[PDB]
Amino acid sequence: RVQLQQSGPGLVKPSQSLSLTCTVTGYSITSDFAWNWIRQFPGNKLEWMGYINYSGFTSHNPSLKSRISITRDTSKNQFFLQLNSVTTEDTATYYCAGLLWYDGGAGSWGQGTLVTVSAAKTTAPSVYPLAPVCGDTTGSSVTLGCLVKGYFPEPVTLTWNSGSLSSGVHTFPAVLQSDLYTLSSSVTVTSSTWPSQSITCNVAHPASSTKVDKKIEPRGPT
Amino acid sequence: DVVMTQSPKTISVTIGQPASISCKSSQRLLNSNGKTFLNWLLQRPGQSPKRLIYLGTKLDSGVPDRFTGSGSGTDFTLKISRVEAEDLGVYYCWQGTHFPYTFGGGTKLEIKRADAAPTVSIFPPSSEQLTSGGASVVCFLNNFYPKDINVKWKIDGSERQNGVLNSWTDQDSKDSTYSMSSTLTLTKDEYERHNSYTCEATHKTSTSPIVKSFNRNEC
Repeated sequence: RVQLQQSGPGLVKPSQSLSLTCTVTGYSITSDFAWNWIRQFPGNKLEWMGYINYSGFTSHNPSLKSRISITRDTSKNQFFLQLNSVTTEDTATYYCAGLLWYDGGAGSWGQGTLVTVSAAKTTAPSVYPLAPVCGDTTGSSVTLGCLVKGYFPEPVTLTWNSGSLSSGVHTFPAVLQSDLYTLSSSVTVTSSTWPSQSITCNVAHPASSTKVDKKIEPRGPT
Repeated sequence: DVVMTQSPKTISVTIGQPASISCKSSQRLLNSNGKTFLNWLLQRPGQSPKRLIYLGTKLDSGVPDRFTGSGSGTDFTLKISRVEAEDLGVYYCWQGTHFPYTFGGGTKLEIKRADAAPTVSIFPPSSEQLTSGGASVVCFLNNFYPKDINVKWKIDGSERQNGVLNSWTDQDSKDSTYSMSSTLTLTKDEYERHNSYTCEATHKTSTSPIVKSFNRNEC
């Protein structure tokens, strides 16, 4: 029905501003809804930031005291968030979300966009293949992996065989240390299938415009 | 501002059994036109929050009728008549009656299942990484239940507690298990100086650790 999609820069320097866009499809922004911005911090903490409604009337949380502007462009069917004077405490996942003005119904949220407030430098990841030890390849299943190391900011995307290999996958939350992230992913397949059916981890890091497609080669002759 | 207090913080429920969650508001949520702007939402792992209940007691659009919202005034309840594994995640309440609008702190629903030992796999540093001066040893502890687990690393048979970083997945609704990754990072020179690397998983499923090892420079 109505669909919302956030866009905007994912890395902001302290004391500058965050600027996000919500593009609404399937519904006119000049009808029926309140168009909200909501952000999520660690520990399941959600904060309502404000809305602009279908008539262009706005409201925002006093917690954001004068730092926030919510606007719209009806010719583009978009509404916007500007949050100035950011600090690291503004690092969060930002969502747009429409709720009906009349009753709070039909809540529809975007996918969310992570905004990191940091002075640290954008860094492309190194993508390393994790090939099983010989001793662990003689059973019915075999587990392979990929290590995505040394990148900043989040996120990356990781798939296996371009998304065609999706079952048996565990992609773990990244760990941050010294302003760099590391993430790993495992994939488990039937052992007799490998290495006859190749397995490749596809990593993308939009912030550095980098993609890596790493084929997992067996240890031992290749 | 209105405080929204949810309880319990977490619940663990077997598939097919009921669940009930409470949300209590610091101020009445009834409005001057007889509406109560109290919503319930579910946030599944890696997703945005999604609608469940609105107007205190009404099923929101497209939501399965297994969910029921009840209450009035300051005290509200969400019931799930029979839990399904895809129900796992964090339930929130939200109020829209008093500015500024506020959310409860969330209640995490876990699916209770039979215990399952982890599948443990260890991985040496890639040749690619070794050309760079660092060396990461990775161990995966996959598809276990319940969620608590311990990992111990050893180098040449001696415990190594320095340079280990762990990461845990959310519960999987496909099988209601958990997974964990543990990464031991060393310099390349320190890695190339030792021979055997071991990761040991200790899980309630057995008093015996699951041990996986390799020797550097052996396949």
